[PDB]
Amino acid sequence: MEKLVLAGPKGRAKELLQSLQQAGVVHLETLRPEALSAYQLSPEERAELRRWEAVSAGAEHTLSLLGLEAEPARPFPEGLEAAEKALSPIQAHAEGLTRQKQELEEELALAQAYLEPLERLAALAHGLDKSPFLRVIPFLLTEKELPLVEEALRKALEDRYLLAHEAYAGGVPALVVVHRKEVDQAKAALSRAGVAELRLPGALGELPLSEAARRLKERAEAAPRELSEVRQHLAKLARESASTLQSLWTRAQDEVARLKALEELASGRFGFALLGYVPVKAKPKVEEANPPWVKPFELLVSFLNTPKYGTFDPTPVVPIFFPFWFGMIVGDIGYALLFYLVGRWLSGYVKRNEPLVIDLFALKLKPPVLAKLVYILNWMVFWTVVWGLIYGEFFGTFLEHLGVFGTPEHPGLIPILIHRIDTAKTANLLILLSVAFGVVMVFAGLILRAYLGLKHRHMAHFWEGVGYLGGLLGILALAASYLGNLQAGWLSALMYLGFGVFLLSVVMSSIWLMIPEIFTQAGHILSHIRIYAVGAAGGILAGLLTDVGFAMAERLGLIGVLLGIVVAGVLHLLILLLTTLGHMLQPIRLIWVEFFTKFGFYEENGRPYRPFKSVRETQ
Amino acid sequence: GLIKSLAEKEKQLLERLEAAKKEAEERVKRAEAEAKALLEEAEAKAKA
Amino acid sequence: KLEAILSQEVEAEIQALLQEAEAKAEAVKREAEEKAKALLQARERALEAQYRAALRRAESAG
Repeated sequence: MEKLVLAGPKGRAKELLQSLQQAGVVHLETLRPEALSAYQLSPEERAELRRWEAVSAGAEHTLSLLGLEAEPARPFPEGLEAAEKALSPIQAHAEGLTRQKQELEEELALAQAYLEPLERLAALAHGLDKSPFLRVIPFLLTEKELPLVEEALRKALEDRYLLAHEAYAGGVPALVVVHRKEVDQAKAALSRAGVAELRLPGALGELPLSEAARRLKERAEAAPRELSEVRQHLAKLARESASTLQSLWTRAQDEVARLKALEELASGRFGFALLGYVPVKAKPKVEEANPPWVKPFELLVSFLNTPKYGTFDPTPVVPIFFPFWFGMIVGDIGYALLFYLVGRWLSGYVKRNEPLVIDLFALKLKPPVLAKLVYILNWMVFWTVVWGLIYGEFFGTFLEHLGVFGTPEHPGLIPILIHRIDTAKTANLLILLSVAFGVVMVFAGLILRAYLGLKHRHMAHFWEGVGYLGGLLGILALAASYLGNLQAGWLSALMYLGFGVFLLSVVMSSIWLMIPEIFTQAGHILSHIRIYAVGAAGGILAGLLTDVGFAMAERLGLIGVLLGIVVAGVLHLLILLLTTLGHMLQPIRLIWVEFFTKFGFYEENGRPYRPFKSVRETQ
Repeated sequence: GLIKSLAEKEKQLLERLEAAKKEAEERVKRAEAEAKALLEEAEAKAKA
Repeated sequence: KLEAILSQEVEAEIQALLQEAEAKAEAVKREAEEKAKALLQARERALEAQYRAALRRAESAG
């Protein structure tokens, strides 16, 4: 049989063992870390690992040069010998092509800059730059500097110096021509003004001007043609063999990871460890073992199966999000109506963007792999837009009517004149309807919170978690005495007094050394109420901006207003989007009050495992 | 957890290694005794 | 499972070794037989010479 080595954590010893036991692997026996010692890699093993890193790196190097890097999930099993022989010709060829290319590009950059001055300068003293009798010194002057330089030279060098200049479109390249042995004096004069000698890089700088000028003119013409070719040969090599490198990269990487695995396991850096045996047949088999609701749930099953604390499933989160999330969309005239269209561009395809190619083949701004992952997300968006179109007629219950309100289904001048969601009675009930769901979520998090300390068997969490839920009851009690006054809520004016005893009476049994801090527990209660209220009311506000964007905001309303309002409407669209996206972050802002405060959830101030925001990114 | 696994291979591995030392020693001793005795006869014969 | 069997994969490498050194404990003995033997070929010829010499002397004396 094949020997196989296993690791896991101490906490899941039994759950890991049961799963492995089932999977294919048989003869599972535990091993403590002292047993794992002395099975650290021999020097030969470390040399294979070093070499596997070179191949990994070496591909990253070749593949980056050649063009773009792409990491596939497709390796190609090969030897040490096979992988290194593959890599050596292409890296060599490509290294060589990129070097030419850099030299070609630097030469162009200098030649493009300095051809016109050197031409001018060479011309001025033509055939007198290679004479020993006369000395030439080139230098650049701006219009501003030219008088100062001339004065300085003239006093220094009398009237037996020659200052000539010729233009080039902007300043003047100037040449001063002086006798041999009058060089020091000539220089000294330039140095006092702050002007210094122009010399180019390499052989050209050192060559007579006439040679330097002829050659620069030649390099500017030649380089762009040769650059084109080198870039072409390099493109072909990527095109044909970018895959070869990518497949070496993946394979090489798998071997590096395997040998690293054995060095870690060997130093007794995994707490629960197993040894077992699999026949050759069993070896694959071990590795082997309404859409809105079902679809995200089947991917979440992978997190059902790995618990980490006294926590329960992270799955209650998704159906709390959905009603509240759909009800941020409530327009029906140029808000939800426009947004319908948006859905199709993410769940179909567009080419009206540049960084985004065709979505149907998985090509977006986001990385090509990430884009294939967020298909599910894009669907979950599509389901949100759809349901929002329905809750846009729910809103139009409170608008449209031919007798209850003073605005028809569609007036014949312009659709929508004045909104009729400005009735006082109508706004309050839609806010109070919304509040009721926030309350349901307060009970559900703290009831699980208690069950958490019961099955994690820390009484200090149980006791604190039970007590805080008493305060909700007081909070609601007190509200009723003010929402109904004494006409209603005189059925909770006496229970409230005792509701207050419950908040503190269980919490004190754990003692606790910050009694004030209970104020902040009451803060969390309050938020679920305010956020659901903001979710309705701020949602409704979204619609009331659309008054002046695709509704009467010109004349008294008339036929012309229909096609006149669209001036302001388009300008209004980007403004509208930004504030309504702000509301859609409320579901997650709500979730995190409870989730990261260990209300039947994994998190509690830090600790591995993602925020649900990132989970839902892909699901 | 199970100390049984790692104990019972260690003390079977220790025996395998001791048994390697055994037949290495019980051989080198012999080879020298044989060579000692061959040449003894080659002294016994040479003088005779 | 391999546990007791785990030990037979070593006892097979460390049996390869012990046979390679019983393939040297044979080579050593070969060379030592070819040595012991050659010390008596020299013994044979030198005595033969001293017996050829002793009878030749005793003839010239006679």
